[PDB]
Amino acid sequence: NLYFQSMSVGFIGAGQLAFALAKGFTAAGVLAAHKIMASSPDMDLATVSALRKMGVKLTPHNKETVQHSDVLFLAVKPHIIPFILDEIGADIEDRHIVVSCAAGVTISSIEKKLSAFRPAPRVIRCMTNTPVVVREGATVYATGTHAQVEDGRLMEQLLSSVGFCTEVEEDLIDAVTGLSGSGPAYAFTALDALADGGVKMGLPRRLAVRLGAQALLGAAKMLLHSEQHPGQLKDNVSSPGGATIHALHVLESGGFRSLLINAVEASCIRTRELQSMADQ
Amino acid sequence: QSMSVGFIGAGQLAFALAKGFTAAGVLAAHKIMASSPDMDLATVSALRKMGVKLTPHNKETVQHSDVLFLAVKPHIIPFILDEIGADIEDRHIVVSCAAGVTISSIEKKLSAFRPAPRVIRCMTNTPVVVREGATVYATGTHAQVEDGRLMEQLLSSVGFCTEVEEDLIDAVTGLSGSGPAYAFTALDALADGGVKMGLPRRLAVRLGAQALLGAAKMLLHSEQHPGQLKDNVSSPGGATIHALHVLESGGFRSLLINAVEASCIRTRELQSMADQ
Amino acid sequence: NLYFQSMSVGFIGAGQLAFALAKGFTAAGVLAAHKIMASSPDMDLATVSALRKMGVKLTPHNKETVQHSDVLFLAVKPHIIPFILDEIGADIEDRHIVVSCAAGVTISSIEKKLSAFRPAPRVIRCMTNTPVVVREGATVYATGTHAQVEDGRLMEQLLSSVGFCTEVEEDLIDAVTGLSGSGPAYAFTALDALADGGVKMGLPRRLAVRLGAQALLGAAKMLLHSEQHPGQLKDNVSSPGGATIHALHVLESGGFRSLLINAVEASCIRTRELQSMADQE
Amino acid sequence: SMSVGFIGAGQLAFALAKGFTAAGVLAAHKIMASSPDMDLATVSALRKMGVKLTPHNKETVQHSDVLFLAVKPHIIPFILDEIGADIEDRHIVVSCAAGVTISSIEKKLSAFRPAPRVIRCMTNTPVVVREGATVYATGTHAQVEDGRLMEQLLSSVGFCTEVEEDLIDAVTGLSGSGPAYAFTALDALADGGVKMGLPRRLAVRLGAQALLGAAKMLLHSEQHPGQLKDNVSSPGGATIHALHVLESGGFRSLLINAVEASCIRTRELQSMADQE
Ligand SMILES: NC(=O)C1=CN([C@@H]2O[C@H](COP(=O)(O)OP(=O)(O)OC[C@H]3O[C@@H](n4cnc5c(N)ncnc54)[C@H](O)[C@@H]3O)[C@@H](O)[C@H]2O)C=CC1
Ligand SMILES: NC(=O)C1=CN([C@@H]2O[C@H](COP(=O)(O)OP(=O)(O)OC[C@H]3O[C@@H](n4cnc5c(N)ncnc54)[C@H](O)[C@@H]3O)[C@@H](O)[C@H]2O)C=CC1
Ligand SMILES: NC(=O)C1=CN([C@@H]2O[C@H](COP(=O)(O)OP(=O)(O)OC[C@H]3O[C@@H](n4cnc5c(N)ncnc54)[C@H](O)[C@@H]3O)[C@@H](O)[C@H]2O)C=CC1
Ligand SMILES: NC(=O)C1=CN([C@@H]2O[C@H](COP(=O)(O)OP(=O)(O)OC[C@H]3O[C@@H](n4cnc5c(N)ncnc54)[C@H](O)[C@@H]3O)[C@@H](O)[C@H]2O)C=CC1
Ligand SMILES: O=C(O)C1SCCCS1
Ligand SMILES: O=C(O)C1SCCCS1
Repeated sequence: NLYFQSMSVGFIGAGQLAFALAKGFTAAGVLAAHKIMASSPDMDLATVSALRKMGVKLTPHNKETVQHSDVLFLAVKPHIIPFILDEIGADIEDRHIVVSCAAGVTISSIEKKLSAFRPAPRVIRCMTNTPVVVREGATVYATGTHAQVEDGRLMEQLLSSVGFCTEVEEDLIDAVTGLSGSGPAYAFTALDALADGGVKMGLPRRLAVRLGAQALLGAAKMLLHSEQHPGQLKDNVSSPGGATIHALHVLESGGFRSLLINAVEASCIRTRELQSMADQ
Repeated sequence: QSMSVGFIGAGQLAFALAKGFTAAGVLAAHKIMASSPDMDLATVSALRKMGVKLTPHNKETVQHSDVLFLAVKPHIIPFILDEIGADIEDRHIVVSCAAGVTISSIEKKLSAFRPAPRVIRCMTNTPVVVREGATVYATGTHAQVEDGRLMEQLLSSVGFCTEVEEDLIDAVTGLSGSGPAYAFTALDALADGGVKMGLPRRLAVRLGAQALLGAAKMLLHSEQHPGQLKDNVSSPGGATIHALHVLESGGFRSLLINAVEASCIRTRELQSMADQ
Repeated sequence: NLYFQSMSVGFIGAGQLAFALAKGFTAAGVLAAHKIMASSPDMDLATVSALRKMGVKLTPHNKETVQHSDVLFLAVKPHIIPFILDEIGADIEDRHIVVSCAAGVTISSIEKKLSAFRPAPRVIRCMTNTPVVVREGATVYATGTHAQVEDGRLMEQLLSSVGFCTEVEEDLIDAVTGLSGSGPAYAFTALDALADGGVKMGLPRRLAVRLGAQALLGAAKMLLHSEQHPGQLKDNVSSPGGATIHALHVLESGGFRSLLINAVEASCIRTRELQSMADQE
Repeated sequence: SMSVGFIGAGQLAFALAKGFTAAGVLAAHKIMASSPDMDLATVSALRKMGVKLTPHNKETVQHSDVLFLAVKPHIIPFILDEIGADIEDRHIVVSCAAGVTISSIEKKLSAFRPAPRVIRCMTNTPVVVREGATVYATGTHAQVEDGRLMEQLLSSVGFCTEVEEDLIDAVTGLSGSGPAYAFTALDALADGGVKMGLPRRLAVRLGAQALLGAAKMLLHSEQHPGQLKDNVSSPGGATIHALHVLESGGFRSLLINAVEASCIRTRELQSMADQE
């Protein structure tokens, strides 16, 4: 907690991720809102005003964010990262930890940009997801060439306050992007559809959404707290001849499992593809 | 609390509820009794390790408790009601957890023995074991108003709980009753996808489960429609919208509708066989 | 109360789009038909005779359109654009605003052709759709290298009189083409099929067509005027256990959503593919 | 001067009341709506509009000259039993309920007074923006002036025409359910825009504008929708490529399936009701 005593955090970009992390960080009480600064060229988005009401300092100028922050989150779309790196590269100092949240963007490409300005930029690449907004995020991070050993420890302590966090090799991160980065969108789709199923069978929509979301939350918590395999927990629910095993059969007949595999694969591949376009 | 709880049936649900109740601190384990004809099942051993009183005699459980949970398989319910119908006192609240079984069929059995049985019907799910269950309940003909309030206070300690009209319960069964099994299937598949793309299985399972937990929590804590939360994730041209497309191309949404429908219909069908 | 009293408009091309815009502008009262000129090598066209009955001036000679006009719409098929630019490039004056409506054709390619004749051509690229003919179009536009700020404001005023209009970065226009440019065709296909459904269930075809079109119009208007997500508006229609949620299930079972995604993607990709062939040439 | 009542204070009552007041045909405070659940969001919107709210259906009847039945179809018989003795010769009774026949309504009401004036209608939520699609059929005792009055009233919030009653279940499957098909389609078109690089807000706006413009074009054209489609697609172009992938998925057949499924379910529900 001495890490966060006087630490200042900044976000280049003031959109969904910046709000989600800033909301989670302040809710966890690890950072006061006034120690957080965000910059965006369009202060007309719904997220810029939400950060304002939160007590986060805003500015149009990315150089202002760099001069204020000790830990600097890059929270812009991936194709903007090289433009921002050209713009504020001469402003990065030895004190800075540069934490890239951008999907696909490699540590190598960031270090190559910044190293033209100062020889030893401290860079950390991260992949998280929007549920950090409720402190139930899923975060992985990889440390760059010049990151100090306390840099990774500090980063893990920070991202652990808003969910699961663990260090990985960088070559896992595109796959993590396809699973837990895109994950929430798959769950929101499933919950919308489960609610439609409830409505089709006679439930009011508000109740069907509440029950479906509670069912998913509880099942996920069960798995996280169990040493048993997912299939064994499935078997615990399914009584012989009963309703659940009948419903599992219709999922299997539609290739339900294969669709989710397809989704992780497609997101991972698109992530890889976007970065190959970027480097080329 | 001076409250004594009993379980007829000492299987998965009895363990999940007793584990949840005691973890919530609303019941002491020694004030709980559970009965089963096979005193050597694994759930029986798990209940015993928790401190629960176990016995093979369903009459013992009835005489022990004030709130009596029926946690046997649905086809066993009529057998149980004939066995212990003569032992039901004015003090008892009988809470049937059995899928499909109607309040009418329970009240009909018990009323041959003593008028005005106090009956509650509930549908819950296994995540009460981690205090994140989803529970609905319907009050019977002779349940008093405080009976419903007491059961909601009790079941709210282990998850979401709300009162419903009984004719919603077979549909709830198909959604949140069977729901966890849909989620375990999806988590297994998502982890397979992670492994295909290079992740160790243990990490893929942890991330998939955490993603689903976080997304469910976001929706429960947001006023927004799940479609809008979906919109907020997917950036234009990005990985997430590409993945959502392959889900749509397979009819993902329709499979989940199919599942809730099939579970509900099977629940209705099974009770129609019981009535005949 | 808008009126461009000093603006002369010309169309290179006198086909479906020129008619739809000329009809929309004149109905909007922002231009008098006799201040519009259109050219085409085929005066034996249904659209040419329609433009004539509005009062639009017609000529077979593209140079005459250029000499008459201030704002010059390029309303020919995309592969004709380079030929057109070679033909009248020497006739472009300082006063001209060249507005290309051609699918896929880049500002860069237009400016490169015209700059060989006179530096600083003022070019605007737009993508619109046929419902401008009923003043409910969906239009986006992007300003070129030498377009002045008043040129884009003026074009947004003009094009806002026949529907929605906003400025975009040019790299969005091929995707807009696939959504709102091709979109009316998706809708006409859907309405034909919904009417077939009405007829199967016992409705006369005329009534089925009227009701299906009115349902789509009303729903689109509800979404445009609502702050709610399309999914929430969908939830408000369906009664539990009811007819609508039964019908939504059969759409989902066929991958209905995926087909519309497929369509937008296919139109955008084809639009990009065609321009790549043009610029290889 | 006309006083209007709604039995039921949900989505349809709100949409109609918002449309009528936006059209200037009724004062909000000349509308009264009743519901037992005075805690719905629709009830709060109605109260903010200035509509009179009461839990008592009898009060709505006594207030109204024109009385809309806006409860769920399975509620109509209980409603008719409850306030049948309160329907007067002056009332026009307009049922909006999906599937429910004039014959079933007249049978209940005629046990009280001999000649109840009944009109059946099917409409849709876009009356809220005064672009509804409405049909109606006149009952046995409805006067010629009653049909003209209802057409005038419902034409203030969209298209309105008289039909024979045997068309109304089919209308329900087309324009009654229709807006939901369009909302699903608009959500998916926006995902398509986002997949190809557009911001979600812009994609939603463009998709909705394209659909609105195209429907207006057809309503204002004598040409067949296939001919309007032909006018968009140039040879070898983007639009005809996209039309091909729609055809390859059976896009047309899915919309036929939807109209049929909604119509069949509407008939199936009413067969269940009249069986009871
Ligand atoms: N939303 C999500 O689900 C997650 C997103 N991410 C990553 O975070 C990054 C942003 O994601 P979102 O926040 O969803 O994007 P977003 O589009 O919601 O916000 C992006 C922000 O960048 C700002 N911006 C644009 N140009 C800028 C510039 N030149 N200088 C400074 N700010 C500028 C925009 O104004 C906007 O505020 C992406 O790289 C994405 O991969 C990672 C994890 C989850
Ligand atoms: N496990 C679940 O996912 C949920 C189960 N339920 C309902 O709870 C009931 C049981 O569910 P599970 O516990 O999964 O079944 P289970 O089979 O794990 O437990 C069944 C128990 O009943 C006992 N039993 C059999 N005959 C008996 C008798 N004559 N007297 C006393 N005990 C007897 C068995 O020995 C066993 O301990 C079913 O009606 C089910 O629908 C409801 C919600 C969730
Ligand atoms: N119709 C639509 O749905 C929309 C069309 N557009 C664009 O507008 C342009 C034209 O579209 P349509 O009007 O549908 O084509 P169209 O084929 O109806 O009319 C094209 C016109 O170009 C004329 N033409 C051919 N060679 C010419 C030349 N050398 N000089 C002058 N005129 C010549 C033809 O005689 C015809 O009048 C295309 O680039 C298309 O992408 C853009 C948005 C919507
Ligand atoms: N929502 C739509 O898209 C359209 C609905 N309809 C028809 O309108 C009727 C209702 O539709 P929604 O308003 O969507 O239902 P809704 O469920 O939103 O509201 C129904 C209202 O009935 C009230 N209600 C329940 N029991 C009652 C009773 N005994 N006395 C008085 N009110 C009672 C409920 O509290 C609620 O306010 C249905 O028959 C439906 O078929 C027809 C055309 C379009
Ligand atoms: O195992 C089954 O099939 C039944 S058990 C009670 C809730 C879920 S359905
Ligand atoms: O018809 C096509 O293929 C082109 S022109 C119509 C709108 C944009 S795409």
